[PDB]
Amino acid sequence: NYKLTRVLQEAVQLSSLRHLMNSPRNSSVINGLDARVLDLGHGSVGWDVFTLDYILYPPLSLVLNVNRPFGRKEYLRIFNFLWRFKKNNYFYQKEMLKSNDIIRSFKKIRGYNPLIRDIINKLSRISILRTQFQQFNSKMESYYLNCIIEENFKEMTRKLQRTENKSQNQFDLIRLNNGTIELNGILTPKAEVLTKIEKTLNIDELESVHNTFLTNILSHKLFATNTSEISVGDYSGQPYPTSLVLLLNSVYEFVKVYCNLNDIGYEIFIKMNLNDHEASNGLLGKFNTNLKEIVSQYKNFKDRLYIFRADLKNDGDEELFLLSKSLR
Amino acid sequence: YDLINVLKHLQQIFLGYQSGHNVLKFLTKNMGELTKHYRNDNNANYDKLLQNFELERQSENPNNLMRQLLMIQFDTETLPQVLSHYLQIYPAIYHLKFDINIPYPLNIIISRTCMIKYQIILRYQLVLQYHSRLLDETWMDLNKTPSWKYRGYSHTVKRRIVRATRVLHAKMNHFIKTIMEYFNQNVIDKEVYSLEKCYRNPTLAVAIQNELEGGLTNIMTNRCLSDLIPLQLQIFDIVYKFCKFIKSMRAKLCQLDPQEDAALELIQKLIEYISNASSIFRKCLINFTQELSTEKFAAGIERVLYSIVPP
Amino acid sequence: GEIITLQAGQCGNHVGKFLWSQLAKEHAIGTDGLSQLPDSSTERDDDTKPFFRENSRNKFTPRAIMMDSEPSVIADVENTFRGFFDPRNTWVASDGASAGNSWANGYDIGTRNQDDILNKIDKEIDSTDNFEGFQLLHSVAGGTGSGLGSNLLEALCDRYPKKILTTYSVFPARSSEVVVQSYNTILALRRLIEDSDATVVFDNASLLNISGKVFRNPNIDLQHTNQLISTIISSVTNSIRFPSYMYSSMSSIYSTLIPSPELHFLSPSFTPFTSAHKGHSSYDVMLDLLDPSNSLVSTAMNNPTYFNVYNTIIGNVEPRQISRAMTKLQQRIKFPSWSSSAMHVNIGRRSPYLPLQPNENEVSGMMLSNMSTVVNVFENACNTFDKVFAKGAFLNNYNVGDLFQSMQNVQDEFAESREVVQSLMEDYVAAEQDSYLDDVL
Amino acid sequence: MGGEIITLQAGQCGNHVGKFLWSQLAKEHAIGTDGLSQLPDSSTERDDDTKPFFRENSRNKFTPRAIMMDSEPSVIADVENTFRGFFDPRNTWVASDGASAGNSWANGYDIGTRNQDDILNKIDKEIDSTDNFEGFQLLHSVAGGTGSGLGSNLLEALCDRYPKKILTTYSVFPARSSEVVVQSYNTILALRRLIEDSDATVVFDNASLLNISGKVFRNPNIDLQHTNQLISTIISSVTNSIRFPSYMYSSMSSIYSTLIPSPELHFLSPSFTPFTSDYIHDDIAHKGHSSYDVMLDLLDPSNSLVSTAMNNPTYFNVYNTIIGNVEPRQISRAMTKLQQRIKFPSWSSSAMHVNIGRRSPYLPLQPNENEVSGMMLSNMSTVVNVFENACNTFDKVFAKGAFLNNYNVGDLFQSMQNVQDEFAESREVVQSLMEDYVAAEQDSYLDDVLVDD
Ligand SMILES: Nc1nc2c(ncn2[C@@H]2O[C@H](COP(=O)(O)OP(=O)(O)OP(=O)(O)O)[C@@H](O)[C@H]2O)c(=O)[nH]1
Ligand SMILES: Nc1nc2c(ncn2[C@@H]2O[C@H](COP(=O)(O)OP(=O)(O)OP(=O)(O)O)[C@@H](O)[C@H]2O)c(=O)[nH]1
Repeated sequence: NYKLTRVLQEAVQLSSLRHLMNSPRNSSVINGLDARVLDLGHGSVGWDVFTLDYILYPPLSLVLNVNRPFGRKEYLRIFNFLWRFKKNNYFYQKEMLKSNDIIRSFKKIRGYNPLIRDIINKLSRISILRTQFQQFNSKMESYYLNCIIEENFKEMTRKLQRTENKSQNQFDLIRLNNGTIELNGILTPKAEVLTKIEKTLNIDELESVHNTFLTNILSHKLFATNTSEISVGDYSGQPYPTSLVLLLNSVYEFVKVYCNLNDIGYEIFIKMNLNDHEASNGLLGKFNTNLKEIVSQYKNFKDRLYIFRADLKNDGDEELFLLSKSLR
Repeated sequence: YDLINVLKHLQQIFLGYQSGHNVLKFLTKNMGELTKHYRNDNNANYDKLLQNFELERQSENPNNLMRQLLMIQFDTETLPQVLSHYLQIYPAIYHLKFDINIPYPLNIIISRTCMIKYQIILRYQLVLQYHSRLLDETWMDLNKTPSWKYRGYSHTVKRRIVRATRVLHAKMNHFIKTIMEYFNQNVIDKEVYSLEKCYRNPTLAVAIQNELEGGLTNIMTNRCLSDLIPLQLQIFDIVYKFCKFIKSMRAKLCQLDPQEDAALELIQKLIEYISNASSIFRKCLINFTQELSTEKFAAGIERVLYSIVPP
Repeated sequence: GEIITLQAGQCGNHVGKFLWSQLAKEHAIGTDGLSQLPDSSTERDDDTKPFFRENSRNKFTPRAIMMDSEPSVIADVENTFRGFFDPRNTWVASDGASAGNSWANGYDIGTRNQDDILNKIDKEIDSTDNFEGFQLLHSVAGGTGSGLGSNLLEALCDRYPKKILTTYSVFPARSSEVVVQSYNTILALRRLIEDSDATVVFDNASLLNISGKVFRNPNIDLQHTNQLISTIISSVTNSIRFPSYMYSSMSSIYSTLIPSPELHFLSPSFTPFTSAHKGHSSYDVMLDLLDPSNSLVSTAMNNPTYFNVYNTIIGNVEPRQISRAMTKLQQRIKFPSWSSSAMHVNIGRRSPYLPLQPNENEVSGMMLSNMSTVVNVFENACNTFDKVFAKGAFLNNYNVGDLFQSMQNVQDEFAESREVVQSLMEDYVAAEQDSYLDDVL
Repeated sequence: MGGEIITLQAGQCGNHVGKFLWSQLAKEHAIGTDGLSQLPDSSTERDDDTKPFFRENSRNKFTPRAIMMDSEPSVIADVENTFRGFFDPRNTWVASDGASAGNSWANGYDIGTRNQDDILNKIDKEIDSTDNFEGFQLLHSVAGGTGSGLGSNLLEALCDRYPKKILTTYSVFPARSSEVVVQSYNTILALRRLIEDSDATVVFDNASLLNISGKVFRNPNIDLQHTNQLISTIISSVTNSIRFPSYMYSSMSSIYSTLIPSPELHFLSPSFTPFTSDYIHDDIAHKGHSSYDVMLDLLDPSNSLVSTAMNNPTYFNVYNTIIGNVEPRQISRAMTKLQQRIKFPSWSSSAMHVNIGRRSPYLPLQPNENEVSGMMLSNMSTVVNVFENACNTFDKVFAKGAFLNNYNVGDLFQSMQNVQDEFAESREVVQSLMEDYVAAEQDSYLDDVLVDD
């Protein structure tokens, strides 16, 4: 964990956080960050074990909700979800850069290379398929990011900065599950009293604001994982986050077989550097088998994505309709 | 509380007073949804219509609390069914309604009886406006589709089939629109004007509510509406027959364009069908004419009489 | 629901200027397009959406595209309305000033630059979703105007078969240029029989006479007649620009006024109005609406055969005088025995954001009639055309493009226009007979 | 994944657009023409990041990480005198070789080959002044022969000198050429290396530049400097995703991931709304447009900076970055409308991508009509049309071999036969590139991996 905090300080120096590190008003906040390592058992990788927590102290701990040992670990599960997403995205980026560099090397030292044409075609198409996979991944990731950041900004503008530029909506309504809309409490007059500072929140009010914010985060349908209140996708029998985790596992297997294919291609490249098309026939056969495997994985994932689109369209939510249309 | 703005809002909502645009837009946006919810059962999902309604309410200005608190609901009974429930009359369409949860202290003046009256009047106006919208859509399909305006092949059909149904649609328009203008001017307009002129320097809020309920009663106790309801229940079925006939003829027009005598036999079937339909409409019109001539109370009545007098 | 205005020719540009000024004064928009209403109250009962596009600046740009072969009149209209119209909604064909008063040159200009106008109208329609139809402002007498109108009518009928298209066309007065002007008219009239879904007729001679009657100076300027047409167009659109309960669509008005697509030519009337006391009751208003000296077209008929009549009375009116005038009019107006004796009245609300017109509290009324008087002016025009055609072959000298390559096709097109207007007037005069609907009775 | 990028100014156009881009960046980051940040160095909190493009020696000074390379010392001296202390004099390369002996690509390639040691030393020294580096942004100015040759030389050096760095390029093509043969030959020779080594290339056809400068500016006469201002503003808007990093795209490699479907298709088509930081930018508040209208204009051919030639064009990677106060519902509506109005290849279900940027806290805030702008980049095959006519020129002049006595000097081959063979090879390369682009316009392209496995 000393190399860990060293890398943390270095990344802070590279990022704009160094500015906050320079300002003493922000050094206290930047020092309150304390990464944590969760005991997930022996044999796992750093991409699955490393967590990023923040340690708060009074008088701050009495307002902001942290991943307390007796809490619900909202930030913990959210960071784990975003961490798996970022891990998939980084793996896609690594495969992309490896493929791009190796194809650039081919183009540099191909000369004529007549027998490579078909292989180059296959590699281009497979990189396009990987690009489509990464596009779907980053698409779901960006949709999640958009919804999350929308929640954040609406919270700031309506909960953290409510007393500044209020909504002016003096009407407090309550929606019932049977479509009934009832006015909450007594109706106040339009500020007219016979006549002839800031409505700010205290400790517990701000803490309840934070907790309701976390709840609105976790109460999202796509975040409603393994709950009886969520509806499962039609013709699938599985909840939407369940099918999402299944698709994440599928695309991770796709990334791994793509890494294997890239290793095979690098070995074939080294062989071409060694001799001029006199060997690597077994490597060509293994390349063909990996191509067939990748095609099968792509077909299965496309069927799963079509089922997911059908579920989003038939769920009733217009936002799911829009997401399935955009994926379509 | 500015009671004048609230009463203006409720007149716009439940009475359509100076708000025909909003309700017309809502009807045009979801004609298909209404017909698919009225032809199906209660088990059919209407959540799409509810989502459209809440979206329209969100696009509504937040100051209009009467429209911001507007809530939609589906009933298990039809409008003539609840009319038979509340009034001694004899009647799966028009199961929709809208309601408002009047808060304190506004609930002590805006009671639930006036709310039920508003719901009844709103469902009635919705029926009327949907029928007028169906007539407008029929006229649009007739005057815009090229097959309807197209003629040829020694027609014998345009003058007999097209001209006849056009005259029939004209008759239905001269009936529905006439009675709508009559009810909205001699009843709706006069009651709106009285409601406007009464709150000028008021004395008792209970007196205001009593005047409001008395106007609602005069709207309900109108002999024209009571005489129309049973005849309306048949005129609307005649309108449904007319529009399904229009759809069938529109589907047949593209096929009749040029060789087979079976097509002529189908044309004979259609001409006897529409002649029988016109005769049935004429008989229902004569029945309603007898019913209104037996009524006693007459300007708009004389106008409707002139409309129903055969040329 | 949204409607787009089409100003063809200098006449169209003038009447569009006048109408948009009138509507900006009514809806409190002014000559700068900015909302003349305060931002404290958003409650409104009018509808500026179908005629004005409101941007983030809350400026109302008129939903109108100006098409003409004369850039000077359009530039002048822009100068008098600096900051009101959109420069992108301006179309002058980039061909310079006008040249040739024949329908051939105008239609050829329309065919050559049809792509730009199509792109403009597609961009205007894509700005919104709920569109209903277009409004065409042109004079049948003007050659370039009539050619552009016929070209755009063809484009909108073979491009938008679902959008009802209505037009405003003013027939020229008894003058000298008709010998060629009528030509354009009948050609346009040809398309008016084929693609025009609706048309409001006007006769320039009767318009000039009625203006000289209402105006003190008999030297009637064309801008005064343009003001009259702007007033009548704002009046017929009052039910659309100010809908309350009954009429909220021009489709309904053409339903209650146009019984069949073959008969879509209506004659207007409007009385009383200024362009300061009240002396015309609603009963008097309607009996004047019946009077020929209040119609915007030369009647030239003793007892015209009214088919379907519909009127809108503007002002605060009691239904008693309404019913009295309705009974008197039914006693006065004759209907065919095969058609209905339908008479409908719309109570048009006054705009509280409009400056008070002279003769305040004076109730007014507009009426649209379908009778055999429109066919009388049509017969006058067709007779003038037939005389000047069968008597002199001079039209073979002023043609452009496909019409200039051969004049025999021009003669054939003119003969076909004569034939179709003859069939139209025959259908009209047959509708006057009870035996018109004899095929069902 | 974010690294520093160094700007490469090659040719007179390259140096002019570099000057304009650095002035625009100084305007955005309040650095001015003196190299000293116009903001006091006491405010440490900065939402932007000048480090990827500005080296900070003193706290108030930010030296632009760029090298000035040209054969004409007059323009370099002019830019240095206008930007007193802004640029680094040690990063200004002229080689003292005098004026260019013609507009031949061979001349520039030779002057880059002979002085390759000095420029490589300067590049290595600049790399030593940084730690986290990602790649370069090269300005070709392929309209000039010496500039195109110098750009090709730098590309041929940096492809094998730094294979682990992503090399993006910016080629500016002219509308009309006084001697189309020479400029066509220079552009073909540069495009050969672009296909071989360049990782990303943005084309800039001067026809649309002249058209836009005549449309939005009041003056009918078009000056080259405010025309280069357009390209500089474009480059600043595209680099905004790193200078003002958003929450979706934070690295040039990530930006090119969604823009480069394959190393073969590495030529993009740009588009931008009416700018706001240009000279005559007062006629922008009268537009009264929304974000949906901004997207429409980005998809409109009138706002494309290259020759559109839109005859049912096939798109491959449509992306956009929107700067300003952007609304998500307008974005969703615009995406819905564009997916109904954009031709996509049926073999790929990938649609267009939308990105939203942030406005600088020190840039002049515009009225609510043009307060939000946007840039669009679409992978289209129509770019080869810009070369097609050029190849046509080749195809109609290479039968004789005019101007051959000018491409024989400087390069490694003085004979006519070797130069002819090299030109034929470059023509074959660009022909194969056009064939790849026209094959990508078909579904059989992706079906090639389906027919065999
Ligand atoms: N009432 C009225 N009619 C006009 C006005 N301007 C033109 N007109 C009509 O237009 C006819 C004359 O033709 P022009 O307006 O010159 O149309 P044109 O022949 O195509 O010539 P250009 O409009 O210049 O292209 C007259 O008979 C009028 O009926 C006007 O301002 N008021
Ligand atoms: N639009 C535009 N194009 C330019 C500009 N400067 C140069 N060019 C292009 O460059 C071509 C002329 O070549 P130069 O850029 O001067 O290159 P060169 O001839 O080798 O001269 P040096 O670069 O000074 O060595 C012209 O055809 C232009 O298309 C400019 O400022 N604006």
